[PDB]
Amino acid sequence: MKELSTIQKREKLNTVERIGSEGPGGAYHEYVIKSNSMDSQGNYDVYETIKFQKGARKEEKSQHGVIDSDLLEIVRDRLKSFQAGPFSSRENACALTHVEEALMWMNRRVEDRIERNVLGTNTK
Amino acid sequence: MKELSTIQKREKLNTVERIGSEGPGGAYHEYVIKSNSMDSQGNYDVYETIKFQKGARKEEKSQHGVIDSDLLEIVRDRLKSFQAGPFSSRENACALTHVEEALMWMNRRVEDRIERNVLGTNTK
Amino acid sequence: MKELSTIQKREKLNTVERIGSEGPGGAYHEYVIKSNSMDSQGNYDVYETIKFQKGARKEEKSQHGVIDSDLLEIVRDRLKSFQAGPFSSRENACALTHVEEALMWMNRRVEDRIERNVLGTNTK
Amino acid sequence: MKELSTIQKREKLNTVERIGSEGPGGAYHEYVIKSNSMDSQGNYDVYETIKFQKGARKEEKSQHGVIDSDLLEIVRDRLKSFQAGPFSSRENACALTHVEEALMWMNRRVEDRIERNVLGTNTK
Amino acid sequence: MKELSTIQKREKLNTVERIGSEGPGGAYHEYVIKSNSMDSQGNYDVYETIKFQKGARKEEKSQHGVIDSDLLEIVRDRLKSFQAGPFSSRENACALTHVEEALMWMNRRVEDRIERNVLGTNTK
Amino acid sequence: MKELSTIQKREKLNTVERIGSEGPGGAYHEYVIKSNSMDSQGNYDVYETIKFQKGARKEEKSQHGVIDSDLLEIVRDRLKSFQAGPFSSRENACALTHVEEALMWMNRRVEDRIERNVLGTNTK
Ligand SMILES: Nc1nc(=O)c2ncn([C@@H]3O[C@@H]4COP(=O)(O)O[C@H]5[C@@H](O)[C@H](n6cnc7c(N)ncnc76)O[C@@H]5COP(=O)(O)O[C@@H]3[C@@H]4O)c2[nH]1
Ligand SMILES: Nc1nc(=O)c2ncn([C@@H]3O[C@@H]4COP(=O)(O)O[C@H]5[C@@H](O)[C@H](n6cnc7c(N)ncnc76)O[C@@H]5COP(=O)(O)O[C@@H]3[C@@H]4O)c2[nH]1
Ligand SMILES: Nc1nc(=O)c2ncn([C@@H]3O[C@@H]4COP(=O)(O)O[C@H]5[C@@H](O)[C@H](n6cnc7c(N)ncnc76)O[C@@H]5COP(=O)(O)O[C@@H]3[C@@H]4O)c2[nH]1
Ligand SMILES: Nc1nc(=O)c2ncn([C@@H]3O[C@@H]4COP(=O)(O)O[C@H]5[C@@H](O)[C@H](n6cnc7c(N)ncnc76)O[C@@H]5COP(=O)(O)O[C@@H]3[C@@H]4O)c2[nH]1
Ligand SMILES: Nc1nc(=O)c2ncn([C@@H]3O[C@@H]4COP(=O)(O)O[C@H]5[C@@H](O)[C@H](n6cnc7c(N)ncnc76)O[C@@H]5COP(=O)(O)O[C@@H]3[C@@H]4O)c2[nH]1
Ligand SMILES: Nc1nc(=O)c2ncn([C@@H]3O[C@@H]4COP(=O)(O)O[C@H]5[C@@H](O)[C@H](n6cnc7c(N)ncnc76)O[C@@H]5COP(=O)(O)O[C@@H]3[C@@H]4O)c2[nH]1
Repeated sequence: MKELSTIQKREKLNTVERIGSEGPGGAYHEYVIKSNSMDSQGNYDVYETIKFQKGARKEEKSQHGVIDSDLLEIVRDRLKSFQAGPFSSRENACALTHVEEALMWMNRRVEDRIERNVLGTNTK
Repeated sequence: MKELSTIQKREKLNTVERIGSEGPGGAYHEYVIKSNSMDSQGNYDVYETIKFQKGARKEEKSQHGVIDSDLLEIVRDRLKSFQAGPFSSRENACALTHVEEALMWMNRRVEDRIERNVLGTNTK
Repeated sequence: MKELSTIQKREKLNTVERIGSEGPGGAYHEYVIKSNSMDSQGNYDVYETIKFQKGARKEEKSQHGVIDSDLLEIVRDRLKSFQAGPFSSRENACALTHVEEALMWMNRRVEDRIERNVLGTNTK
Repeated sequence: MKELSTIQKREKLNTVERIGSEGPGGAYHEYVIKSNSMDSQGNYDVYETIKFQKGARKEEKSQHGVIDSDLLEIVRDRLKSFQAGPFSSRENACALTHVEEALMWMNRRVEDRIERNVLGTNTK
Repeated sequence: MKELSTIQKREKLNTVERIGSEGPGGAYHEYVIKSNSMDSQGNYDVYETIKFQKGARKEEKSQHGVIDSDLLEIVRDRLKSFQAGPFSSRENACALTHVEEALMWMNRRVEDRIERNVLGTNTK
Repeated sequence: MKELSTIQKREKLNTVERIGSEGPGGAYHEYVIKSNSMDSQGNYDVYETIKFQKGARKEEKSQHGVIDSDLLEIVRDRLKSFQAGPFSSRENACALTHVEEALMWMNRRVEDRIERNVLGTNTK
């Protein structure tokens, strides 16, 4: 189906699913994170929807939402916090460095698209 | 301020804020992503809350929520989609490799923790 | 020759040679590491053959042997040992991180091939 | 025990064990790779030993053996061959780049040591 | 135009400009660095030209000059100094690792071109 | 020794030399790059000085000059050109990616300092 195959294979808290159809650029713009667990009453402990910006912000017709950069900045902030606290680890430091370099490349993309004046249009 | 200082400085679609207080491990467990734009009535175009798992999933008193690798798996899937579509870029390729290596390091944490019998406990 | 061109060009303890013919996947499955030095009597100081698994382990026809992740795990263990000991270095630290990321990618390969039910088969 | 905890968790062909005790720098200098499979007589399908250089090469009393870059050069050559063949993969490319960068850092160590005149000597 | 589009966008000390014509390999071989500030007289605080080797050193007619690894070695030395000094930062440490790895890859290029017996020639 | 211990050891075209004294932050602010070869009168074929910014630009009293990121942007531009031309190489591609990531970390430093109000001051 549309349940994501993840790099983590054991002890997974949640599954992630694509919602809707492929949209601009070939990607999905809505996802659900839902728990692999249940309460005693049978509903999901976790059922969170994430909508991404689909179409440009400057247009009302567009689905306004989050961008990849926001999620990574959240994860970065939490990792910096965890490293400053009592349960730090070398794995956290390595993950954090990769998260920040991914963030830098995404920012490199936005800036390149500004220089070429293509930010916000459906063009390579 | 609780607004996060992000790597991206220009043309930001959204602002990210920590919500609540630092808790287990020294990290925040809820964040809000909100638009830098507003609608006619003056309401936000995007006002998205993300809640993270706080406390072990087995326990009912615990706040159940997402984990960081879910967010990165979403971003990873979207980057793979974009790279297969008409708007690919070398910047995407580098961001994607870093996102996957961050995911691989996070998995390494879970596996080390399983090996040491500390998964799900407040211990290094 | 079939001697391997190495990244280290100076003060090399040993030379490495490819042994045999290429086979499955375009690769060789036996190697010899021999010292660049001879003893008081003229015999080689070091002469190791390393045989790799050739064909699936589950088939009786196969040349059973080692796989690359085994060698890398040995090197990882030795580098971690050296870093915990009195002769640590930053060069060791950089090497160690790359060896671990190579292992993580080799394992990604294994997990992908299991997911697609192709592990142990001659299929891309 | 002396069994190494590896990054790979599923479908492991072999196990690696440390042999003996700590030597110079805090590392072990002999390892065994043995299959997780056995023949009819209960003998190992694979049992191979790798011995590392312990003590400087010139001193003749030293335990002469392989060095880590020899193993990494083998793995690098095999990965290059696989990438040229029909069973290539992106995981192979990422692993190969990391293996090569580990080799480049191992050479850098050697070159610094030659420069500081401390090669072959038990000195940081 | 002729001005380089740089990764740094705010508080830039200087501008970098391409000088002259496209040359061997498709690159430019003269660059100019000039301050974004000017003095009381209206003259530039900085106006520095860097010429690069265009053509082989052995031939007299060719423009003798610097090579890129020279510039990176200077930056590496300065970064090592700053890391030993009071104004170190994690950003400096990451930049330094990348500069050294870029240098090592430039050294791979030199070493390979030696081995294929093409160093100093206009050949792929 | 004010001469630089470089990563390339063979077939070097130029030598790089420290000029002047240790300065602010513990680093050198002038360097000379000189040809290993010779002009018939005996002057060096290449002899070029690069002076770095020492002290803040606004202060007239400072030594005005180039900054490290200027040199890396030149090298980046040359690497991108070479990769678009007939003499590309995989070594160039890796070198270029590392040069861009070093530049991004240097810009990450400038921004952090701006944020904390220390840019242009002698403080972390
Ligand atoms: N102002 C602003 N700041 C940003 O940081 C930013 N990041 C993305 N966007 C814009 O959001 C809108 C929603 O994206 P959509 O999926 O509809 O189209 C996207 C998507 O189909 C595709 N694409 C390819 N790679 C990526 C990528 N890495 N991130 C986002 N979109 C990508 O290429 C289209 C145009 O991208 P941008 O040209 O970045 O403009 C987008 C677009 O206007 C931004 N707008
Ligand atoms: N089954 C399962 N699979 C996972 O992948 C996973 N990841 C986290 N958890 C558990 O979720 C719960 C919520 O985390 P909390 O913040 O309360 O405590 C966490 C947090 O305070 C801190 N910590 C340090 N680094 C990290 C990190 N990278 N990710 C998460 N938590 C981290 O260290 C505590 C214990 O961590 P785990 O020992 O992984 O167990 C956690 C915990 O039981 C998981 N549980
Ligand atoms: N159980 C198990 N766990 C492992 O970790 C593992 N790693 C490899 N193998 C299997 O060993 C046997 C020996 O490899 P051979 O060279 O004949 O064929 C290999 C080889 O020709 C080629 N190949 C391509 N890339 C690689 C690679 N990175 N490592 C090994 N083989 C590779 O692709 C074939 C199939 O690979 P796998 O599909 O991984 O199955 C192999 C095969 O059955 C494993 N088997
Ligand atoms: N000629 C030559 N070329 C090489 O590439 C090379 N690599 C290692 N050696 C020498 O092999 C001998 C066996 O190592 P031992 O474990 O006894 O001591 C080692 C070991 O205890 C420790 N050490 C710390 N980090 C490393 C490391 N990365 N690799 C090897 N040894 C290391 O630090 C000691 C001295 O290292 P070198 O100073 O390189 O000399 C060694 C030593 O004489 C080499 N000799
Ligand atoms: N002795 C010596 N040691 C070095 O480290 C070195 N690095 C470069 N050179 C030689 O300098 C001269 C000036 O370069 P030019 O632009 O004219 O030609 C270059 C240039 O057009 C192109 N090229 C492609 N990638 C690169 C690259 N990464 N660095 C330099 N030149 C490159 O490919 C041509 C041949 O390169 P080399 O084959 O390395 O020989 C060069 C050449 O003789 C060197 N010479
Ligand atoms: N406007 C502006 N844009 C820039 O990109 C920039 N980069 C540097 N500078 C300023 O140039 C001046 C010359 O540097 P100096 O060596 O005297 O002091 C420097 C130097 O001694 C030390 N330092 C530590 N790490 C670095 C580094 N990576 N690059 C440069 N200097 C560094 O820390 C001091 C303060 O650095 P900044 O706080 O960036 O301010 C510098 C300084 O005012 C800049 N000014």
